[PDB]
Amino acid sequence: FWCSTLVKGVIYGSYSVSEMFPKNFTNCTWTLENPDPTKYSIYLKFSKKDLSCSNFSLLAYQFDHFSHEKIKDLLRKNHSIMQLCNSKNAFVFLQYDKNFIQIRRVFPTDQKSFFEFLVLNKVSPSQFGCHVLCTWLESCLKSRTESCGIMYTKCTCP
Amino acid sequence: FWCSTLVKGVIYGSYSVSEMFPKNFTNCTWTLENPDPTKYSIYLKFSKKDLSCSNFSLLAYQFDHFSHEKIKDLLRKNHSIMQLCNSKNAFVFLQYDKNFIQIRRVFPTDQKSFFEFLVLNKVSPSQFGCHVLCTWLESCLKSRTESCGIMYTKCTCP
Amino acid sequence: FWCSTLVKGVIYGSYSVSEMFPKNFTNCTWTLENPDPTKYSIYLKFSKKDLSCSNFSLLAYQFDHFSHEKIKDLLRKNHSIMQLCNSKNAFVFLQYDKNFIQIRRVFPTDQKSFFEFLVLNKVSPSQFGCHVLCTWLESCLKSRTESCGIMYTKCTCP
Amino acid sequence: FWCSTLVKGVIYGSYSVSEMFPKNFTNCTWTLENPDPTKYSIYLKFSKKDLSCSNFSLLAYQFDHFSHEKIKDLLRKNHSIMQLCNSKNAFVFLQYDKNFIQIRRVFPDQKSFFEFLVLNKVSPSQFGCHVLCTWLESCLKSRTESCGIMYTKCTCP
Amino acid sequence: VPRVAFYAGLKNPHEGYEVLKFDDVVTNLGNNYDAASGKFTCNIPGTYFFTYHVLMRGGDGTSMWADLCKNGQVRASAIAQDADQNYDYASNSVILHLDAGDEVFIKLDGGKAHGGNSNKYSTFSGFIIYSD
Amino acid sequence: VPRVAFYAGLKNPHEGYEVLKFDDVVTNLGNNYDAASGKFTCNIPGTYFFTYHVLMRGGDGTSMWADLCKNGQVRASAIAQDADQNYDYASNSVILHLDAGDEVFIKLDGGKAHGGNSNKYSTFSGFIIYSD
Amino acid sequence: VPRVAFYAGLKNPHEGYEVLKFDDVVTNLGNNYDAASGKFTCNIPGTYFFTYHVLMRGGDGTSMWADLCKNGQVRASAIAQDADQNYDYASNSVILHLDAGDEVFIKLDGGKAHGGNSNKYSTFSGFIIYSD
Amino acid sequence: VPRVAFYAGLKNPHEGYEVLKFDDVVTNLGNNYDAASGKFTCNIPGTYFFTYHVLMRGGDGTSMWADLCKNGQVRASAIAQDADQNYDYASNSVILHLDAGDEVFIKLDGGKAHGGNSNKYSTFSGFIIYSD
Amino acid sequence: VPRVAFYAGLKNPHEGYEVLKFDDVVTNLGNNYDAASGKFTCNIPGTYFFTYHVLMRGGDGTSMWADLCKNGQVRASAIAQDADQNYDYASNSVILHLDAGDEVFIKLDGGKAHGGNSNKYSTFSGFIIYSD
Amino acid sequence: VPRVAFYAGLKNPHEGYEVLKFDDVVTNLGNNYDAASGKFTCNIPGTYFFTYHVLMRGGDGTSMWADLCKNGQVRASAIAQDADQNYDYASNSVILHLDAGDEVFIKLDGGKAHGGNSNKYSTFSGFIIYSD
Ligand SMILES: [Ca+2]
Ligand SMILES: [Ca+2]
Ligand SMILES: [Ca+2]
Ligand SMILES: [Ca+2]
Ligand SMILES: [Ca+2]
Ligand SMILES: [Ca+2]
Ligand SMILES: [Ca+2]
Ligand SMILES: [Ca+2]
Repeated sequence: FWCSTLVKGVIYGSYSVSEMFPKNFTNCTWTLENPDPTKYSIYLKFSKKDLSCSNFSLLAYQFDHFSHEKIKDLLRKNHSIMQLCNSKNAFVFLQYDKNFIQIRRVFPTDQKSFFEFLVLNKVSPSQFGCHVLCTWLESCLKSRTESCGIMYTKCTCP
Repeated sequence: FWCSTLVKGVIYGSYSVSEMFPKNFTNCTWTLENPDPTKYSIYLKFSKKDLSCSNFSLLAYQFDHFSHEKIKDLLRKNHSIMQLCNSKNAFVFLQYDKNFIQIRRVFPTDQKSFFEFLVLNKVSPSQFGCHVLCTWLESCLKSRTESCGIMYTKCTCP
Repeated sequence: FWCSTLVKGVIYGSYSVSEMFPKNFTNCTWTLENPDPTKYSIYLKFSKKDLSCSNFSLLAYQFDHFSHEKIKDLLRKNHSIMQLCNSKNAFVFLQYDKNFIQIRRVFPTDQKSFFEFLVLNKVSPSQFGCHVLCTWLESCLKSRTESCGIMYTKCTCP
Repeated sequence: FWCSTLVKGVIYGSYSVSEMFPKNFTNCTWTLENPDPTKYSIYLKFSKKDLSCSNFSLLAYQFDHFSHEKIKDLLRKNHSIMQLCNSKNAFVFLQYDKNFIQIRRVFPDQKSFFEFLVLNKVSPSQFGCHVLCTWLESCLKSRTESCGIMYTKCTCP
Repeated sequence: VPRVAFYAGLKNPHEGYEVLKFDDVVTNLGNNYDAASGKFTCNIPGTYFFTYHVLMRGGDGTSMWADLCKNGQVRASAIAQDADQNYDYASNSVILHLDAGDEVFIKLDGGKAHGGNSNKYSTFSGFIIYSD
Repeated sequence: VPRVAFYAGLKNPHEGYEVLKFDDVVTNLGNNYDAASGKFTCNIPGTYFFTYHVLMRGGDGTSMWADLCKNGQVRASAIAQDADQNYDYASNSVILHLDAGDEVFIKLDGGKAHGGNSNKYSTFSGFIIYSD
Repeated sequence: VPRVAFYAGLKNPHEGYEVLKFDDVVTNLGNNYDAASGKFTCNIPGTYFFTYHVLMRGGDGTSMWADLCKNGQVRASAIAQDADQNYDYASNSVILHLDAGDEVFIKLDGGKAHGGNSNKYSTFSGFIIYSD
Repeated sequence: VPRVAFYAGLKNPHEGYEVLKFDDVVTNLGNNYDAASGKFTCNIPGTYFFTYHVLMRGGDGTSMWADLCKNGQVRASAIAQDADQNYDYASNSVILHLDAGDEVFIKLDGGKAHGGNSNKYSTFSGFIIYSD
Repeated sequence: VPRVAFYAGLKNPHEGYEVLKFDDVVTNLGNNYDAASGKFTCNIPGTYFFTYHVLMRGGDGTSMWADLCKNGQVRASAIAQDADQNYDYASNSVILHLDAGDEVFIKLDGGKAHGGNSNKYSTFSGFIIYSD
Repeated sequence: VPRVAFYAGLKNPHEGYEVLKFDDVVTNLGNNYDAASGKFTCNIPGTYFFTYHVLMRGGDGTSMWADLCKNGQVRASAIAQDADQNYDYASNSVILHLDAGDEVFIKLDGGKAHGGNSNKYSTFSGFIIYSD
């Protein structure tokens, strides 16, 4: 019953939660498939400007054994499933590294929100890739002192 | 709810199925705890002289997280659960080397029955433990040709 | 136009500058090829008994992709090219461990000098090869206090 | 009553049985201590120039519990004790690897010579490798004995 | 006369003692490999050649054992080991005399398998050489 | 009837995102593989078996990606990783159905391959099995 | 047709420069390979596909000492001694044009080759492709 | 007031017989330990509890070369080079009595000492117990 | 005035990425360590000394890490590795300067901890040295 | 006010099921540990921190069991194990609330301990923290 969206083969992606899923659909999930779990890693950066948690909720998790048809089952198992509603700051930078990544928008049973992802080669990152990595690194730095380090990549920049 | 009984601090122990539990309780489990999970190992030895499988059934399973309060859940997960009716001979030898072992007497919803358990070192077993080890090894050895290997320990006896 | 010699199949060898190349040839280059670039390493040895650089120039540099022809090109790139000419002492050793070593004798446009080279199993050097290194290890030390280390080999000897 | 000697802190030492203990004492023992039984190993060496077995007897053993005051008991047990009278060649070599080595001179002399060597099991000293070579060559010059004695990784010209 | 050849890359990771299920079949002449049971029901007796390469799950597990088994007899094995938890191929190539109906399949003996979905890293490929 | 088989060892150190060009050709029947082209051009439709081993350069880099590819679509991949700059092969072996006019070659997905002169540490070898 | 193929594993560990004699022969169709000799003599000239995989075993040798002293005099001495078996695969596969009387074998150029009594880890397998 | 307590981990690897230069100091209360000095110097005479843990890092990289040669002339070469980086902390705790001006240090009496840049695998920590 | 001291052995086995919750508490002076929470709530700001030893699971796994982390910052680590799957202790002792309300706890970063009943094989114990 | 601390390195090689008797008493404040008895008799009630490291004898045995026990109950344990009889520690540390007239002593449960003359390889050190 859940509607799916499989986006794969891209480097950088910026989206709004309204585009992916409307309020008409009760529960749906958005999926990312890292092109190569060995050559590339995922860095996530979002911005929830007055996110509405009362109406719907958002969850994020990693999966590897083609288990997006058993999501509720996974919800019972708690396989690295984390919410982002209680997060203090909007500028969260979750970095992942698994074959598949699923973000579930679930009704309890919208341009203001923004989501962004990047793929980074663990050896030789591209110039633009690292460069925007630095950009949101400085965005995290400017904010308090948040833990913006998160295994700083080899990327070197001013 | 199920009645339980914890036997611990003993070396060589023989009992009976009804002895552990009569036909008054419908479903119960008898639990054995290895005094030392690194130096000691558990050797079981059952003898079923025309056991009544229609009335009730006996199952065996090893656990470690003190989770005998959710046995039915384990029954669904099938965490190395072995039955005692399909066994061909009355002298079938099994080697369980973990921390907690449990035998479940379940009604589907008696001096003939005889059980025995021993604790032995994996390095320096007692001559007493070695001898009795030889006893059951011998019975299996003289059964056909059964697999009385039971990881032939250092115990060497004529 | 340059005259080159491909010497391979020997472990220990001694040469004089006038044998490989006379004054007749303007520019020529002598080549050495490591039998295997993993199991062996190359050690060079020159002795300039008042070698004259005012007449000709001697240079040393390594290559791997068959560049012994585009020598001039390499001059524009400057890939590890040294000169035993500006060697404060006649007995200067250079640790060269690559696929191909090449020595350029070029006129800017003789038994006195002596060149020798050795290859040693970086795992189990022979008694001879280990011994010949010892014969000259102390020689460099006997010199002042020169850097006769060259990462002292694992070869076993006095 | 037995006369003993605590020899410790040396690397290489060459001695004669005469200067060890005199003939006045009936039975005595000499003791050697390894400063570290983990990083160092010991290599004994002796040479009997017409040693008299009818007069005295020489034995060797290794003890680990300050038990040289009751040796007789250990002798009864026979804690891996080697005699050196029946040996064919004067240069018989032994790889003693313990914490304490004891040599017993017992009634039932520059001719007899004794030596010992300590070595780092991983990075032996240059002297040690050199001298390891000395006894090695002499063993061979002796037929062909098994002078391997746990053939050390040390190789020298 | 018989013409049988097959080549299947691994799609999903498999952990524990089990028969790895190779699903991304690229070439399956003769159709003698069923991805469902991860098996090779050899209908045509003769001599077969099977090679297999299995990647180790990076970051989880250190030593994984793999064994190519015909019926219940282990005819070949490999051991991928790396303390730093990096990747390392467990690979082998065998020639077997398969009888009528026997089944050859990979059984991971401890360790964690790694299998790009379409990077076709871990492969299992065989073909018949002679016909009995 | 059709006799097609080739085997070539690598000769020069290749690094980066370039096609490997094996030059030390040892056996070449039918003359379909050009060491200079470093590629195998199929002219006899059928099924082929292509096995390749590529050696990571020692002392430089940690990861080595060798991916066999027929035409423009990658059909196989191989990874070699060693933290302390050791030597580790990035090998694979794939049975492929190549119709007429197909191209197949080992592409290098980053890293530095060894530069064996004639030791033939890195090898590429293939042969046909069946004719279409 | 030639009717030649073989595959064999190794049981007894080997050392030095001696040639590897793969003895545990699984199939030796054509009897041109001697298990004890571990070598292969070509009796039917032609093209032969050969391949070998060997499991290296690293000799155990590791230790370390740490020491605490006040101004120089020893007060605490600790040791760290851990030894494990280094296991990695040295593998390759070639196509050779053999003639009558040619000899093919594996020669160890230094190192240690692990040997399974029946585990079958080190493999050497070959088979003819074409007949001259 | 006693006020003596310190704790520091190791970042740069050390080799030979050199003293360990514990650099990543977390607490250096009392300023009785100096990173540059690498040795705890006593300015308050009393009884101290000291303890140290160090992680061993073997360097016995083991290599193997296999050759496959036709009649003696080499046709294939395979290299297997791998070290398994043995890991075993070496450690102890000691109660020593120290007077004014006494200095204590951790001396590596042979071996390699792994260094964690920020993981702090190896530690060295001490504190005063009683003031003389 | 402060009288805080605690020592707890591990009762139930924990594995995977998970904060260990030592339960068999033998001494809990000050009552600042909840067994279930597996954490130490600092209510008396000062300097603390925490030592910990964890036994790795034998018969399952090869290497396990272990990190003592104040708040989120990892301030210690220990690695226990043995190829024979034998038992080996991951142990470390650290000195911290905790503030008011800061919580320190052991997190297992990969690996299979052990499950002693009353054998108190693995322990975690700490005490305050100085009061701010 | 009470000053109780002690540190004793082992001197004689103990083996079997017997109480370890540390003799190299480097420091002993208050003269509480009797070296001949090998046990620590506490006379001032309080909380005592007792740590102990024992080194397994190499070449003999496979398991080293070190049981720190108060009176008759086992309050701590330690397991050293190596397949190839190398050197490994079986250490532990406990915080105990000892009342008047208590006796604490390491107890070797089977196996053989090392015998270091002055190498102080095996150590046993304790000290009071709080006065009851
Ligand atoms: Ca490897
Ligand atoms: Ca490999
Ligand atoms: Ca790619
Ligand atoms: Ca020392
Ligand atoms: Ca260990
Ligand atoms: Ca070679
Ligand atoms: Ca240890
Ligand atoms: Ca015990």
